[PDB]
Amino acid sequence: GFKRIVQRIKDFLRNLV
Repeated sequence: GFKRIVQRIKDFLRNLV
């Protein structure tokens, strides 16, 4: 759902941060 995808960004901040 919308929350499930939100988890995909966490991977982005993990990539950026």
